[PDB]
Amino acid sequence: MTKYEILYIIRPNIDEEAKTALVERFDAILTENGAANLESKDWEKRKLAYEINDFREGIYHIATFEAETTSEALSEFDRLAKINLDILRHMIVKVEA
Amino acid sequence: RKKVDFIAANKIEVVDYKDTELLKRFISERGKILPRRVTGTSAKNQRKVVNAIKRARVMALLPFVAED
Amino acid sequence: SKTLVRKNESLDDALRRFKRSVTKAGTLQELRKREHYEKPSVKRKRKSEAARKRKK
Amino acid sequence: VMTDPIADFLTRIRNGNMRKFDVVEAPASKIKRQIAEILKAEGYVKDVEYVEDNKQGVIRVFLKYGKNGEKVITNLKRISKPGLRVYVKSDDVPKVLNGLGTAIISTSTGVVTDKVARQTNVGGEVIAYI
Amino acid sequence: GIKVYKPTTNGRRNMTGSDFAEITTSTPEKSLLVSMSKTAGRNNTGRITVRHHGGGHKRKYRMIDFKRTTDNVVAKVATIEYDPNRTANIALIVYANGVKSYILAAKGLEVGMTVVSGPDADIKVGNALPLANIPVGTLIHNIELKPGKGGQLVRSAGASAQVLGSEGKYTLVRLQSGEVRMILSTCRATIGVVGNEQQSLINLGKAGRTRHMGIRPTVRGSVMNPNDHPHGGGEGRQPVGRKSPMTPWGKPALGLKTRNKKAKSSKLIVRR
Amino acid sequence: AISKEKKQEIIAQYARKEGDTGSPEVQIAVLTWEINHLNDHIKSHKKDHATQRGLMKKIGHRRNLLGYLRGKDVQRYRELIASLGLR
RNA sequence: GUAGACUUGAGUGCAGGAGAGGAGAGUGGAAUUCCAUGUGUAGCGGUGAAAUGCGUAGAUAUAUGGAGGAACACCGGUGGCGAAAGCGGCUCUCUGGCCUGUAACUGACACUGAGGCUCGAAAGCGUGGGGAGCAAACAGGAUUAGAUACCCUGGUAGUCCACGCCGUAAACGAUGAGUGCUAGAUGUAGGGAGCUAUAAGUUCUCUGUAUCGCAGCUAACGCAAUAAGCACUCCGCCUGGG
Repeated sequence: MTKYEILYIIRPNIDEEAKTALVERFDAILTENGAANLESKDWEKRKLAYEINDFREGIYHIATFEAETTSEALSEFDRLAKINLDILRHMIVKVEA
Repeated sequence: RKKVDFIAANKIEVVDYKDTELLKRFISERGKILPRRVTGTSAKNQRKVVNAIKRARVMALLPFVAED
Repeated sequence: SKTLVRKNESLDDALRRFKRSVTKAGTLQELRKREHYEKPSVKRKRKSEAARKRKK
Repeated sequence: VMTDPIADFLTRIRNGNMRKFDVVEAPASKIKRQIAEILKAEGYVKDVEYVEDNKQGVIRVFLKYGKNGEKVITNLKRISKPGLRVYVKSDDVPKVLNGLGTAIISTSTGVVTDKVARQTNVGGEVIAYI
Repeated sequence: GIKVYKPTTNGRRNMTGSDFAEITTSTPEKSLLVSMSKTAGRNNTGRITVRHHGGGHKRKYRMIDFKRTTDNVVAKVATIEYDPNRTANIALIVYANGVKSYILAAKGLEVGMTVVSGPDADIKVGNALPLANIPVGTLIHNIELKPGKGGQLVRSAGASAQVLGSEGKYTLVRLQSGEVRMILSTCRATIGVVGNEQQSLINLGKAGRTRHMGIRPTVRGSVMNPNDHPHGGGEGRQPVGRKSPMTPWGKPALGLKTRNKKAKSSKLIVRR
Repeated sequence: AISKEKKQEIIAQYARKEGDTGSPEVQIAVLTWEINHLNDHIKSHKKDHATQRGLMKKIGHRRNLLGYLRGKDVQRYRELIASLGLR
């Protein structure tokens, strides 16, 4: 019932054709859980100019999805977030908690 | 000369992490936080900001370690 | 981030920049107090009336 | 706790007179109405009034002072503690302060005074002296 | 997972119990045919050739999927059975084609997980991906330097394995004890975990039940003859000061390592 | 320890008077609900002894509960033993 | 005691927030030490100084990447939470406990608390790991009459992780639990309400935790609204010293 938020980053040199897949298999994770939002706005670069985890600038990705209640579907994600090589950093928080 | 907590200035509640430096002038020049004494903060409302600054310091949107 | 350099600094001017600003760095108190390790009940002797003596 | 409003109340009177102030408080019973009744009749307070609709109605009572808010009541205490319902005889009910003190006892008739408790051969529970 | 026996009698004093407690019921499958074999250590030559040994049973072994070179199928686990042989347990599997394939079991699998590789699959427990597909810092086994050739290497009864890294042709992998080989990167691999863990601490009282285990007992070298052993026998249980005691064969044993650094190896190493 | 739908639902079924959200029967409802909806969390890792003390004060709230609904009231629980039927 | 009634105590409802509350599941950086490593020379160590020592097998130091454990400076505070013990990188999981309002509702369900039960510092003890830095044990060098000590060089147990136990700590504030009463100057939280309006900034209310001090108060010291003041119910201790 709650909007979540997931912020991951990918190295910038990849293409848009990579980016569509690399958001839509998280559409696949939210369609196997099913607890998906309207659309995870999962690309919003603000800007990077600092090395947390050894990159000065990649491509931000901000998911921010509604889902079901406090159940398996939320914490299901990160086990399938670690698997991608392209992740630099992800983040997962509720609306205000 | 008021300049306390910035809370009445960004009144209210937003965000407190999706700024870049609008909330994050709470930074020091050395990547750490402004003092709660020099800033002179309202304690748990400072906690209402800093409880997501500690995120937003080290969320790879901000240099958490710096000098000068 | 680090500019390391005051605006067209000289030798004694950068010396006063590092003395003044790097004295307000806090870069020395936690080190000299981190000469040795202490008991955590002594870490709240640190977190005691030294700071309350500073403010109040 | 709530289990002694009697000595809670008399102790509160010692707060009012020892703190030399106007009004003390008491929830609504009948027994406390007899307390301020009998002792007002013996000249120690100056009001008999309580909150008009409450089973915990605040019996707020102006006191009877000396000459400068001066005390009249000094050794105020409940005799029979809640751990001890004091059950004395009727025939040799003792004097208080060699006569200089009050006495109030729930006898078989009612809750009557010192010498009325003495020579009427009525006996009950000792409550309070001064 | 270890129960106890109640100390009723002597010999039954400690008797650290099993807690099998987990394994599917009984009766392993009959077309799991592997013929039984006891060399009893002794060889083609057949004098003894290999030390203290012997006394088990007709240990009817069975074909596990040593290689698992199969592909992207509903590879259904059905049962996890007891192994007489090896420390971890085991599991039945049917593919689409109706076969009776069969794998080493793990810690927390269950019937119907049907886990498989193409190497299509992701990192969940029971996939035979190669480390060219597997990412960094994972917990695998069944990696053998010959591709198309199953378990000879550190697919390990006991605990499973881990992987530090990889580069180019090979893979920077620990095994245990601070050891790293660098294995050919497109050789197969089974992400997961060993079947059993606590089967390192079971203490069992009877010498004869260790004969039911099947090793005839081991002599000390001490009271043995000068004919027998370099422990030169004589008066008493005398000490041995004879420069680092050793085998009844002819090499010192404590200390020295015997690497054979002149190998088909040693460019696949760690510091130790 | 439940949402408003099963909260007010269990008030709705297990209330013997409408709007009596402080009924002893609704004390049985929420409290005798989260005894077994407390056991899920003690079996969650078997470590949170503070929640075990929550079970202490809620077992004691059950103790005042049926110690009172047997204590002063008697027969509106004697007809209502089969709410859960302890002991 | 028996029957009876009401909420006006308690709790349960509906709204608020809050926190290092617990327990798991993970992630990030700085920093230490080490693997190679640029390329160069005796260095570094420590104090009042050095021997300790290491190091020319030429290195520290400086160039980088890797490895691993630990812990997470300003945040951090007479701050909060938790009965305390205690709890602070970050994110989730299910998780108590209050307070503000509220009579919506039970109609005294209250307070306790021997017994019994649970939790619980700090070490250590069991099994199995993990093994950076620190450091019992011990060694070497000063030290002096002497040094089994303070200093230095090290350096084992041990510190950390799952997994069981002791039940004893200045347990402290050497101040039991419940609730009632009340001069004020005073902190700070987070609500409730007003409040100050063309953005400002004030007043009341509750639990919090100080500091001074009315009364009261003690042998004095001091306590004093989170009473060492005035009451009552549950418990407990205490009888001159060894």
